[PDB]
Amino acid sequence: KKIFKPEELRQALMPTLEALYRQDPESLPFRQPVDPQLLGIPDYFDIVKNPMDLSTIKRKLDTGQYQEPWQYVDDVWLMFNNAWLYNRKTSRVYKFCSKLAEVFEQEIDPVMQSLG
Ligand SMILES: CCC(=O)N1CCOc2c(cc(-c3ccc(OC)c(OC)c3)cc2OC[C@@H]2CCCN(C)C2)C1
Repeated sequence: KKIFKPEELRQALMPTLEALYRQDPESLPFRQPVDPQLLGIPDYFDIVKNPMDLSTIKRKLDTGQYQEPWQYVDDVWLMFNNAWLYNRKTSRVYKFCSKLAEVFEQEIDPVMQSLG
């Protein structure tokens, strides 16, 4: 307690996710799960033990898998930290991740205040 209904969390938090999706080209590496099979990077899951991406976060909101808002924030940051862990600092993915984190920080704060 506080108790959050899945519908309130979705209503309040989805705009913050949409803000990330709206970033182009910066969201593009983040819209679906990393496929180490396709990209030929079999070490990806050795390095990244808990993968996360926007599609997965959107599904969790959509299907009521978050009980409290910090679980959502933690997944967003997991996505960021996975990308900064794995990718070189000159890479598109890395630079795009840094942009997404700037955008997210701005959106998430007033939302998290309201939700309490
Ligand atoms: C969070 C994503 C991630 O950490 N990856 C794990 C790392 O692999 C990649 C990955 C994605 C991209 C990438 C880039 C640009 C895109 O649109 C503009 C895009 O759209 C789908 C994807 C690039 C990746 O790597 C591209 C090459 C792969 C071969 C080595 N080289 C250094 C980078 C996946």
